[PDB]
Amino acid sequence: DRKLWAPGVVAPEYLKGDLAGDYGWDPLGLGADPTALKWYRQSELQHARWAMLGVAGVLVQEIVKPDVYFYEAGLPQNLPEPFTNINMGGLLAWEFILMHWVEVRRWQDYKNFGSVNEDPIFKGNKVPNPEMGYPGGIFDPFGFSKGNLKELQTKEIKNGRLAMIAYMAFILQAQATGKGPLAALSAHLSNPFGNNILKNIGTCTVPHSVDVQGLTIPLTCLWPGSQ
Amino acid sequence: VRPVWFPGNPPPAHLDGSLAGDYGFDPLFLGQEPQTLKWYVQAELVHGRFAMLGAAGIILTSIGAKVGLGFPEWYDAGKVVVEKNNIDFPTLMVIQFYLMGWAETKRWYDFKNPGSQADGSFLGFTEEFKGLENGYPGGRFFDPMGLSRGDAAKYQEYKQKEVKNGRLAMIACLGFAAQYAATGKGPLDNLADHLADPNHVNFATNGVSIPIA
Amino acid sequence: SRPLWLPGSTPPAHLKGDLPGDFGFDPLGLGANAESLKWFKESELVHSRWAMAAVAGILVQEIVRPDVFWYNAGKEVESPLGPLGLLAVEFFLMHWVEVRRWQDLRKPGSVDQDPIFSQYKLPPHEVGYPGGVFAPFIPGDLAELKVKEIKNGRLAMLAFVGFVMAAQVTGKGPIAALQEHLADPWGTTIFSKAAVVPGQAVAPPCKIPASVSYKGIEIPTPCFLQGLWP
Ligand code: CLA
Ligand code: CLA
Ligand code: CLA
Ligand SMILES: CC(/C=C/C=C(C)/C=C/[C@@]12O[C@]1(C)C[C@@H](O)CC2(C)C)=C\C=C\C=C(C)\C=C\C=C(C)\C=C\[C@@]12O[C@]1(C)C[C@@H](O)CC2(C)C
Ligand SMILES: CC(/C=C/C=C(C)/C=C/[C@@]12O[C@]1(C)C[C@@H](O)CC2(C)C)=C\C=C\C=C(C)\C=C\C=C(C)\C=C\[C@@]12O[C@]1(C)C[C@@H](O)CC2(C)C
Repeated sequence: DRKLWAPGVVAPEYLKGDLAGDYGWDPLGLGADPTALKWYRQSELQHARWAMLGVAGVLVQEIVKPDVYFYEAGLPQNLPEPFTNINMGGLLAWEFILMHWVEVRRWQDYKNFGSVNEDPIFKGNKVPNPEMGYPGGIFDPFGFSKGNLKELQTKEIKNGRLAMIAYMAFILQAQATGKGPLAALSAHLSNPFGNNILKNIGTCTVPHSVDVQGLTIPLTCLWPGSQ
Repeated sequence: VRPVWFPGNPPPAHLDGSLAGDYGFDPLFLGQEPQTLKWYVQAELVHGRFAMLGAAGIILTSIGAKVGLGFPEWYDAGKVVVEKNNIDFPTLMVIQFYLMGWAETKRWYDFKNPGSQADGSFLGFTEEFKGLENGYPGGRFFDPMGLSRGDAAKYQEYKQKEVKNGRLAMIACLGFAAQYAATGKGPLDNLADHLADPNHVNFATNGVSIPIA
Repeated sequence: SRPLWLPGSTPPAHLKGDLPGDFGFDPLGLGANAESLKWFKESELVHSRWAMAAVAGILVQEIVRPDVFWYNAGKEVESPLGPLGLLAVEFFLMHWVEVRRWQDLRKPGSVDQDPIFSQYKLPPHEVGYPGGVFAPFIPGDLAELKVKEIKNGRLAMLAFVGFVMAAQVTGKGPIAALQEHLADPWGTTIFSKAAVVPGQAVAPPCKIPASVSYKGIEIPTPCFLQGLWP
């Protein structure tokens, strides 16, 4: 909790550096009751890790194949060669089942910490739990744990906050300009005084809807302006 | 210390945290007297149960009329029912009045004298009509699964859920009426019109709801 | 302790694990009452056994007589014993046996005596598990067998519901729809037939007609809760 988010401020009573990356920010007072703090820390970790994966996927996909727009990459006509124009319903079903399982298991880890640590089919191998939100074991196979756990946790969560900001930046840059992240960087380095957030806010390249195999997904933007 | 409809404002003295759905909402002090408050408790519960049934029925028939099945809307279903089937509306209405009069007179004279209706007078049925609380009869007939029995905390939770979904359904039925009065089409017609263009298709863009413009 | 439906959950207080199949699933608290729990237990037992026999019958039917459709197998039998004599014999015999089971439910030790022949009677047993002439050749322990019975029965209940809804949305039998799923896994699931989005609802049509004739009348044969379908 040292070196807070601002010089002239004080840390809240419920943030004393007990958790990783605590600068004592909480201006909306949401982590006042500890159970809500547990839930919000778990959701932080989830948003953080999924956003790290998100920016990693966008950046890697943009470098290894720039001809695919990540904003439209979810469409089946833009899926890779074995999955092109696949039935999105069965794909959604695969995802739904396979993620309902693991996320209900994670939720039960939240509700009863140390109860779903065991493999429910092969009844010999468990995953330990230093804390909640950090299983380890098969999820930490390279063995980077049993070291500076709090330090790695701070690194994880800080890169994760940064990745959250950066992925929403990717989304907004894709909605405003219609290009990918590094595409946007190269376009800003092509014209750093006429091609920026100026004269791009107010334009949404996102259409009002799409047709993915018969449906009509509403396809909104994060702000109005130019459909 | 307890959730109140208008926070900061303390609840009135007659609205303690004993009744289901008690949020201190009595700005007119209508249920100040305990007997009147019991009458109004039973009134809220009957209204909310009838409105839950009504909202579910409207929602279901509108679902069936939206997907293209042969369903009339709630504002046309009575004519369709009495005309498709050869039903005499006065006959049906007085049949309903007879049956509901029996039921509601039983319920009435169990409000006025709670121990009654269980003397075996009706047909020998004693404990099916004894009545658990005011507005909560219970028994083998009105509670065949016995959910008021067994766990008490679950029963209080179900009371809260019942009265809350009942107030929500009452508001929903009032909304059905107002939306038929305004837009002239079915409830899920309005819902689909909203889901299509949430902006520009709402109560502000009727012409009747906001008469200024 | 005992295996629960949610491994980390604490079970409801009325569900202590004494019953065969008490995996701690009563989230609504329907078996909180001690008296109604017995009726619901017997109901689970008979629903289980009926659904098990029913699923076995539909499976065997689609194996050995695939030309007939089990949803349609009421109007495609044409027995010489009449459509009403069938209903009569089954109504009377089932009324008999079910009132006997109901009197076992009401008064537990009452109906064990064979009425016609006075020398046979069932032993004093539990409610729901008669035994005796019903149960020769028990292959093992009784509690484990009751657990197996109730588990296969719950699976068969879900299996008959799946049978009904897959006969409705596909018009094919269980094994036929399974062969359809194996012929195209990603394209024949309920996710691949239906989708509701805020602006569009795609409900699959049911291949069951609205009504079948069956000898001069119009039997109404509706799909279960179409409209509420996804
Ligand atoms: C949804 C993502 C998410 C969630 C759930 C949390 C949750 C938490 N954070 Mg983290 N944080 C995040 C993202 C997130 N954070 C990001 C992106 C940053 C970088 C700006 C930070 C920086 C940060 C610091 C520096 C600290 C925390 C702390 C905390 C904890 C206390 C604060 C609290 O109770 O708020 C709970 C939060 C929520 C319930 C989510 C509210 C979301 C609102 C509704 C919308 C967000 C506003 C707006 C849309 C954001 C703009 C996006 C931008 C990219 C354009 C809590 C566990 C403190 C801590 O460690 O204490 C343990 C602390 O010191 N956070
Ligand atoms: C159960 C709640 C509920 C829900 C989910 C909806 C949903 C909808 N309504 Mg309906 N409506 C409701 C209640 C509801 N309404 C009630 C109670 C009324 C009468 C006032 C109306 C009157 C109404 C009209 C006249 C129209 C809609 C329309 C719509 C659609 C667009 C929303 C809109 O225009 O804003 C309407 C939103 C509201 C009226 C507010 C919601 C209800 C509030 C929260 C209840 C307030 C009760 C309060 C707690 C107690 C009051 C006591 C106090 C005065 C002391 C949408 C499908 C429009 C439509 O058809 O779109 C095409 C339209 O033209 N509604
Ligand atoms: C839920 C139970 C159930 C029900 C309602 C049906 C209903 C039907 N079956 Mg299916 N079936 C079932 C179970 C069931 N079956 C099981 C468990 C099997 C595996 C043995 C089969 C195997 C089967 C085949 C192979 C065929 C049918 C056919 C039929 C149809 C005509 C039946 C007929 O002609 O019998 C006529 C009546 C008899 C043969 C007399 C019954 C036999 C004796 C008297 C035993 C009865 C008592 C016994 C102790 C069982 C009591 C326990 C009970 C709870 C299971 C009809 C739609 C036929 C069809 O599709 O129609 C063309 C067909 O070909 N069924
Ligand atoms: C999870 C996440 C993103 C995940 C992204 C993924 C999986 C991306 C996947 C894809 O892109 C690829 C890979 C390739 C594409 O082809 C396909 C898709 C699928 C599109 C973003 C979260 C993004 C989350 C964000 C931006 C959250 C920001 C939260 C903040 C700022 C919270 C602030 C506060 O709450 C506190 C902390 C304290 C309070 O007191 C005060 C306030 C201010 C309220
Ligand atoms: C809105 C409503 C009551 C609202 C009351 C309010 C706000 C009270 C507020 C206050 O008093 C308190 C609390 C405290 C006081 O100090 C202050 C005030 C402010 C005074 C009741 C609705 C009550 C609504 C009810 C009972 C609705 C029942 C609906 C049914 C039965 C519908 C049936 C059908 O629609 C179908 C199903 C199919 C069709 O085809 C046939 C028909 C018949 C049309």
